[PDB]
Amino acid sequence: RSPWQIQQAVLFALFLRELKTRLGGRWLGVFWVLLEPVAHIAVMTTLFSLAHRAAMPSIEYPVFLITGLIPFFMFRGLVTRLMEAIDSNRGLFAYRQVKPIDTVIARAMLEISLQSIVYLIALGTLGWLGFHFLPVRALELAGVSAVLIMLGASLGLFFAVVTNEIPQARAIVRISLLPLYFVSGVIFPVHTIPPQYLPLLQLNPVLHLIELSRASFFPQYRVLQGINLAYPAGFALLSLFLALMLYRLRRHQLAS
Amino acid sequence: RSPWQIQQAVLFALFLRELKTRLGGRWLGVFWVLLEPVAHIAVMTTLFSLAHRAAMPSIEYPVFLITGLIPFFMFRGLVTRLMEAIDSNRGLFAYRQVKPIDTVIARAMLEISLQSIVYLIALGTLGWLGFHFLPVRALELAGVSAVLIMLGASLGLFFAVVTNEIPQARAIVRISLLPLYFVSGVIFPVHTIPPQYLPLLQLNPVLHLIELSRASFFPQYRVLQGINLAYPAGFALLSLFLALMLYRLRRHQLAS
Amino acid sequence: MIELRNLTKWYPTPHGRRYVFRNLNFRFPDDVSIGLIGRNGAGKSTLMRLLGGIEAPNEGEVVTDVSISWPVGLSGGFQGSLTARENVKFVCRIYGTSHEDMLRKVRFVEEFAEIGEHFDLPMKTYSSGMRSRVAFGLSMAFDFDYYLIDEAMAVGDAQFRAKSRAVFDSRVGQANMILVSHNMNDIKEYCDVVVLVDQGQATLYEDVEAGIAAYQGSLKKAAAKP
Amino acid sequence: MKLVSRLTAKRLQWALVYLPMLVATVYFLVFSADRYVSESVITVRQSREDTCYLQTYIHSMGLLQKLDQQLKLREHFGTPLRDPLFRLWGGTSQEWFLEYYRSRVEVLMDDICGLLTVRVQGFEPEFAQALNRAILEESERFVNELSHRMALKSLVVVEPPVLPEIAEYPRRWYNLATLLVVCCLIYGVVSLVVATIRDH
Amino acid sequence: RQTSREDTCYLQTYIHSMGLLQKLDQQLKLREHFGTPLRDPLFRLWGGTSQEWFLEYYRSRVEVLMDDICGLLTVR
Amino acid sequence: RRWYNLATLLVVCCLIYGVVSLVVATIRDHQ
Amino acid sequence: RRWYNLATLLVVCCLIYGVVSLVVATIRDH
Repeated sequence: RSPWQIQQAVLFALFLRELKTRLGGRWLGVFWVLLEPVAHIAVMTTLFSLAHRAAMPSIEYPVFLITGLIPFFMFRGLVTRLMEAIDSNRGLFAYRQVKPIDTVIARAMLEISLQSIVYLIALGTLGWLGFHFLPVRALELAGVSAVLIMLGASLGLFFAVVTNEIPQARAIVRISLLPLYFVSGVIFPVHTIPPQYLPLLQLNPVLHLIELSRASFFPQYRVLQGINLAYPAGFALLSLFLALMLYRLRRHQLAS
Repeated sequence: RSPWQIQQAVLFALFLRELKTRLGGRWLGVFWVLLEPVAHIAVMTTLFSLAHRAAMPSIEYPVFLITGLIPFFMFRGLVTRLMEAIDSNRGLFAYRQVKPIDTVIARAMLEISLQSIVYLIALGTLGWLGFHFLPVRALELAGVSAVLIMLGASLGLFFAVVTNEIPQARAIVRISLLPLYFVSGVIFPVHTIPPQYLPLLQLNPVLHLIELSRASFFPQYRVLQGINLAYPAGFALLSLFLALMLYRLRRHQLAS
Repeated sequence: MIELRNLTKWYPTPHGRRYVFRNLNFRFPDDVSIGLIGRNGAGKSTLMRLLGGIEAPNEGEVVTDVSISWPVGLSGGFQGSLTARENVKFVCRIYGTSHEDMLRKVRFVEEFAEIGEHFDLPMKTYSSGMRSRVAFGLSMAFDFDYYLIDEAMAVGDAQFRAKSRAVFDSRVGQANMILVSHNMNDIKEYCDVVVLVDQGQATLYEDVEAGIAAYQGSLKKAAAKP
Repeated sequence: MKLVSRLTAKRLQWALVYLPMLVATVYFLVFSADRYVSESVITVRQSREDTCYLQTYIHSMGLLQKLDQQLKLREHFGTPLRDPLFRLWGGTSQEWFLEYYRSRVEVLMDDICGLLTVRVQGFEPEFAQALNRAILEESERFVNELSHRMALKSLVVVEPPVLPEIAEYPRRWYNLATLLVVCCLIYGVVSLVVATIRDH
Repeated sequence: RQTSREDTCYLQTYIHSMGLLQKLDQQLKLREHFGTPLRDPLFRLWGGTSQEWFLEYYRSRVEVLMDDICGLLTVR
Repeated sequence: RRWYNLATLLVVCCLIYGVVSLVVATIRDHQ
Repeated sequence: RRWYNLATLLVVCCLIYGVVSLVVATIRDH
């Protein structure tokens, strides 16, 4: 019994366990996880169409909004479901050959698969409406998406390990995520905000990731200065190292 | 042993019981619940100060923002904590003379008292900074606040009774609350949005309540047409009657 | 006086409603000890819960003019995150008991429990025996007209069981008891009348021996069925 | 903590509901003094800067000294000896006189028209109308002098000051009702908080 | 119209002004007319009422609505 | 920029090795 | 600014010390 084999078996078990819980009992979760993006699409199209037309006459609103909204939804889902993974299956650690990290990575892969399915469905329904869906540079987009996924999973694991035995922290990080919806500039193009507050907004790694994903997805998309991938990449690597180290230090204390 | 005395005793027990859970065990929940409004105040003042100056040169941003934001916080808190009241104390129904309605109204009164404390603290710290805090017409403001409180409690009770044995509905009403933050026009004055989408936005009762509260709070505040109190008052009365009727019909099944 | 008027209780199952009681009307004898006996799954525990107010009947009602206690030793009504002192205080507020009375109630529960510093620690760290002890103390804290037991004499260690038996012996003559036990020696010793529950119907026997014989005959008839 | 449980109910009831209302009713129904109001609505035309200067000038100190020289505001406002709160006590400082005057005249301006409305309070209706008229005349002279000092423009009076018949600001019943609401809310919150601290 | 918005909003303010009310009361005797219905005690002008109450009654009886997208004053 | 690049690459390689070693140890902890 | 620079250096030294302390606690775990 190699450790990889039992790890894969428990991951598949834990994975389908998270699936059953997250998806509806009547096989209906696809309905709401497809309804969440379209409502935001409708309200932002009915609220900011002419503003985007005044912004730039080059890229239409639906595809530009989807290509930033779906990665942000994946990031927020990764953080939220990852930080609550350990304090949701406390009765599961009674059996041996299981660890909290198995639960957190099962939730991570479930969220990744669900959001990938939603992204593919949105791209298909966008191409069915005569829009532009094919990425011009797909490899850079894949790399940016991988970096964003790693950053989100790392932040979720860090919040899961750090905020054990204090649920109240999980209460406040949600209110830290609401302004991040508007700070990241996913809805409106960042080219319109004046530079007077740009240097404070360049410290958001997801902002850099979203602009780089849009640049790699669209042909002839202008990226402003200081949107290098180096800063979010280093942020993700450092946070992942810190979270893995903190989990390794507080290993036996985590499972109880 | 008249029913009123035992009802009052169990209400006080549930209220302090909720107060223990909602507030921190170290008596520190007040810190976070006072951090929630100030973060929104900071981001909206750093994001829309000049827009408000271009809107009207008569009322300064902080007081105008607080006087609409805190009632909206009371409304959303009433709805959210009222819809989760019954499916949080299933064991406590084992004792006789408990009932679910006592739990929901204990949570309602706890939320009302806490948000009243927050409102008084905000008004005090606003008057300590040289702003205007004294309401010109306090009776109309009190009536509007009472109507808003009744509407919020009624909606919360309706969602508690209706969405029993289906948690998933509780997942979606929250995502309905997020656009309501911007639809209600609490942040920015509604006088700026063009009339082309006004009637569809006149169906929100909390919008009417917020504008009427601002009109009764400020001297010489211009209220636009079709912001009568009759529509939200009738909405609140009808919803309260419907929720009470539905709870009376489904009484023993809710206890379980 | 305890009466079950049109009591109809069922369990929701995928194959339909698993009826436990159908139009059950029955009057308990007054100021006597009752032994509720019956087969496994006949409905003793759910009838006891209906009497104690844990579960409401689907149809009909229970009319009583005397205090009926919860299942003694039941730890399901507690909060894991709340300590025992605040738990018994909350239960005191449930029945509207005065401050001085609550104080002694708290002191009496603390002294009977014999737990110690963990009395200021919550039930999520408690074990089964600790929960049984605190539940037993909170049960004796109030002077009930009727006390309900479902195999609560086998909980705890030998010393705790002896203390509970001595306390209940001191209690005998001051309050009534409904006992659900598979040991008929306890029924003979502690119960004056017998109520047999079978097929959703309750039969009253003023003689304990007659009810025990009837239940044994019912068991023999059930075992003889092919 | 010994006195914390000693507040009981009746002491809190008395000291938070009935005594404040006793003193409020006694002051309003006996000690209060009527304050008539004269209302005018003016604008400046040949221009939001100009009415901005006017709005600053109405509450200025030089205008207050000019009006005190003209109509003797300090002598007039000290007459109601019955009211101790809204009278101008003799021998008070200049800064308190300015604050009292700024409280007595309220200046308002709509943003969508630029109309500037003024409401002047006085203990005699004729004095209130005279004070409003003097304010308007001094404002007109001020804008004309400001135009002339650079080396044209005149005030437009949409609504001239009225002569009030009855006073309107010392509303006693509405104040008592809002005091009822505020007192009940303050009772409810402080009683809930004293209950939870006493239970601890 | 000349030969803008400022003049018509001046009219909007002036319709409810007290000087116009005095001129109209001199011209048409509004106090005498508005006190005739005796069977209705809620929407009648009681005799011997203050000038401020008369102004409030007149402002209630005359309704002025402004259409900003057209700049049109509707007087009812 | 030889020294800046060398220091940055050294730090990045150290972090990558730490992450890889910790992941390997976590995988190994299944006996 | 001697005191501001000293405070900033103290903060960054404390953060660096914390980081190496947790790292050296991790590696020392066998």
